[PDB]
Amino acid sequence: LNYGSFTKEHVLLTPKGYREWVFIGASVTPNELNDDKAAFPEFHNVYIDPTSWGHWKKTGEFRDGTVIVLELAGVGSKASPSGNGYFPGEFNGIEAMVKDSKRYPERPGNWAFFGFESYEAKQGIIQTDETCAACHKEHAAHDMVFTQFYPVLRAGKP
Amino acid sequence: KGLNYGSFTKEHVLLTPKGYREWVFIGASVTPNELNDDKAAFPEFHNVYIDPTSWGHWKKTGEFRDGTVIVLELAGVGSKASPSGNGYFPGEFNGIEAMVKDSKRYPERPGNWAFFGFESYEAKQGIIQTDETCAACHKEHAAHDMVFTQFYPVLRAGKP
Ligand code: HEC
Ligand code: HEC
Repeated sequence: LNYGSFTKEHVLLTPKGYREWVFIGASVTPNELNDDKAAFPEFHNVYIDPTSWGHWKKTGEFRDGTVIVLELAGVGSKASPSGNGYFPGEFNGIEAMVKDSKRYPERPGNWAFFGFESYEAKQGIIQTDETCAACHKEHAAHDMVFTQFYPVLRAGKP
Repeated sequence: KGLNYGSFTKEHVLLTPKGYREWVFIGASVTPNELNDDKAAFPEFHNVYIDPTSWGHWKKTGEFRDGTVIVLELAGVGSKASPSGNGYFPGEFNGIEAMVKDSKRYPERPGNWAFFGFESYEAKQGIIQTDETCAACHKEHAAHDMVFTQFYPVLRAGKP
């Protein structure tokens, strides 16, 4: 069973309950290390939908219907009782990508990339290839997903 | 009634948890070695999970029930620059640590919390910790019932 809800025009309605999907990794690009403004501010928490996670554990490939959600959060602080570093604050928004060779036959890897204007938006905004796919295609380790930063995925494949 | 996710020896020690990466993620932090004189206490990334049943109870109550298991999985820094910018990006897993709240199993421990370290991923069970090794620090600084929920935006968004 596929976890996206889509319009007929193949646009991803804003996902709900993605925090109960399978987390695959977190990174941080702080503003202070990026001319005070990282491109994607400031802690990517990444989830894959449960059905595609099951397929991933079995095959090491992204199924048709795969939905991946990246959730942005602020740096809330840089020192805590456990030491110095980066610690999360408040949520900032989400981005998503969907693999579907049937909905997106002309897109690279059959991936559609979605930006979201806000958490209250009813749907994502499909992106042209120059805005997202070009970088992912050039640099992601496996099928346009940056699996070099997802140790859960790497440990879960057969 | 929900499932129990923790398993215990006769001495009420938590056996090394499996499948916890399919529990509900509540937040991630990073304490890099390079920002702590080349020796972080807990290297480096921290990915934190709460078991699914206590998450269900949390969404309803904003409290940690008896039987709550939290797993902190440690990972290395894999890199410091990527196409998305500069910062910290994870590498490989380092180990795990856990805490279990249970008023019948641990009646005299602070907060009824048992803190567990793990010698390796292949170990049969955790090692229960003295109050001074872990509980003392958690008690001093955690926002709610010895869990550092100030760093778990999933929990804060999840309370009713
Ligand atoms: C256009 C607005 C987008 C959208 C919707 C997404 N990307 Fe990227 N991305 C980049 C890197 C280095 C990572 C992993 C490390 C990190 O977290 O910074 C990501 C991660 C994602 C994901 C998670 C799944 C994955 O493929 O890792 C998603 C869903 C996502 N992004 C959506 C790098 C870049 C870019 C290089 C400059 C560009 C441009 C984009 N991303 C653009 C977009
Ligand atoms: C003794 C070896 C332990 C064990 C088994 C754990 N701790 Fe800690 N802890 C501290 C801080 C500031 C945080 C949150 C920020 C961060 O990521 O560092 C934590 C978090 C945890 C968790 C997650 C659940 C939670 O309560 O937040 C777990 C399971 C955990 N730790 C295990 C601070 C400290 C200390 C002060 C220096 C000390 C000492 C410990 N922790 C010791 C332990």
